[PDB]
Parts: sequence; structure tokens; C-alpha cells
Amino acid sequence: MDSIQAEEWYFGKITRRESERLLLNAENPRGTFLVRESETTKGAYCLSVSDFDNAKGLNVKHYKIRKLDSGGFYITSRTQFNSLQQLVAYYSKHADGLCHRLTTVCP
Amino acid sequence: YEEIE
Repeated sequence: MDSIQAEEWYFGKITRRESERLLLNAENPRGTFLVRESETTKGAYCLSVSDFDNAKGLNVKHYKIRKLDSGGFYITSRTQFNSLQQLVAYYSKHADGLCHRLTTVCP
Repeated sequence: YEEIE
């Protein structure tokens, strides 16, 4: 039943303006992310995240999710996954030098 | 985009 079409972190194909408008919300907590379809990439996805600093405000970091033509995914040349979900779990409990461990998803 | 380092 768990289909990537209705994932808790899968909105689908959205514009870039609305994307930054969803993570750049004073109500969104620092750590909110969202996986959508590759708008500028090809046959790939894009995991975005939200961050907050005590100097300027909250910014939005975009982490394009790569995809191995063999059948895998990875946003860095060191860890690989067999499903966009696995990549969201590892980065959800281990920033691994990311902007912030995933804590919430986009509503 | 950013890079994991």
C-alpha cells in the first residue's frame, strides 16, 4: 500500500516560487523538508529543507537528490539508497554534515 | 543546490 505517490514527504511537481514559499514560513519549524519531482533536473527528485539562524532569519537549502541509472538514489558521493524513502531515513536521523536533521515534513 | 560534506 505504501506508494511513493502518496508519501508523507511527497507533494509532487510544484513550482520553485511556491517551494521557497512553503519552507520560508514563520510558522514552519527549523528542520521542515519536502521531496518533490526534479523541476530543473531529469528523471530525479529534489529534497529541500528549512533552516533558521540567530542573525538574519530562516533560509531554504535545496538538496537535489541524484538517481543511479541502475536503480538507486544519493545526494552525495558516499552514501547510496534503494529508495527515496531510505535516503530520507538516513538524513532524517543523521545530518551527516547537512543543514539540519529532518524533523518535520511540508504540510 | 548544496553538497553533503
